[PDB]
Amino acid sequence: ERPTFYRQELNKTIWEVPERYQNLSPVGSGSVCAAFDTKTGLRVAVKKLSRPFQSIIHAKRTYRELRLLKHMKHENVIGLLDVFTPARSLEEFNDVYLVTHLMGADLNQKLTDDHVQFLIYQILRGLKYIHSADIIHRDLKPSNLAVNEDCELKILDFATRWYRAPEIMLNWMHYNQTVDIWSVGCIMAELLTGRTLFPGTDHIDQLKLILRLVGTPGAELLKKISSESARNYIQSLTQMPKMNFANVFIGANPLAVDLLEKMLVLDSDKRITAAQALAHAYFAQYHDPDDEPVADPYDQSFESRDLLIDEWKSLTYDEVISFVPP
Ligand SMILES: CCCCCCCCO[C@@H]1O[C@H](CO)[C@@H](O)[C@H](O)[C@H]1O
Ligand SMILES: CCCCCCCCO[C@@H]1O[C@H](CO)[C@@H](O)[C@H](O)[C@H]1O
Repeated sequence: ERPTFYRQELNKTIWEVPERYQNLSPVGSGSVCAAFDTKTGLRVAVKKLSRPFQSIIHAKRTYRELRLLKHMKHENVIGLLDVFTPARSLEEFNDVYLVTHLMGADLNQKLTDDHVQFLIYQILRGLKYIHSADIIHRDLKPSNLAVNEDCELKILDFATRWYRAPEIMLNWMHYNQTVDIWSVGCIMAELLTGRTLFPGTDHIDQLKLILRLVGTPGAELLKKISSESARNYIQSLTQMPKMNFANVFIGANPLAVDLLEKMLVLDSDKRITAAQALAHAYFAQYHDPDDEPVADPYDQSFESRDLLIDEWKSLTYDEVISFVPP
């Protein structure tokens, strides 16, 4: 059966939610309220989408977000606890609310090596799963990594470009999933040193900092560059050698440094993958190959479709109705 809702007034909006969700307090601005799910005993975030069907693009984005959240079923990836609408029918369907775990903190005095191992391990475990679904995150950074008290980590979907892969800043397109491994390297570096690895003031400054660490592109990488203007600029640069990372990450676990060398490679084809990284000896204490699950195939065929608002809205409604809680 359908739950009983109650109506409230906060975030300048009316919130109509099932009564299981109690003591809503605004937390951010769609807008989010913290709540207590009386059914499960969990603290949750309830997000009321703003303007979900205002236009074709908003409607497709709303669908996109719901299909994504519904697919993600992994300990280290945010998942969907509930989705609801106060609407009794498609004709009434105007609002969408998404319920997830309420996380206390994000990753944004030094962490111990054991602790850095555990955090990066969980990132990589989550990323193996996301990548197995043929999804690329593209914006992994400390504000998209939630942690609880137990140091248990989840990757979030959610201006900083300090963790962005160099190919993205050069507008490459054709991105590999290993864009996300570059970002993991930057995050890991900062957990080890307590400072931003590549704190650029603009994208050129950032690229300059990257090249100083990893060196200018070698002939092997140049062979794969089709952009004539890019090639021309690159070969005009003073040749800089790759720094030895041990002399940059002083005192870090040698295994950490080794792993960083494998993540922070300019050529995206030569970067370690998430699945490979989980088997690296830095993670020996956490790695369990029978407990690093992969995702069912994720149908992103809708991305190639151009539909009407009402069609995206009906598809979304179908997804609300068919939701089954975890
Ligand atoms: C891959 C394409 C990158 C284009 C960036 C080109 C210019 C950025 O390079 C900048 O310009 C000046 C020299 O031109 C110098 O003062 C600086 O070293 C540099 O900050
Ligand atoms: C001066 C800064 C240059 C940055 C060079 C980045 C090279 C990135 O790596 C590349 O990325 C592509 C997209 O996945 C692939 O198609 C290539 O095979 C690969 O070489």
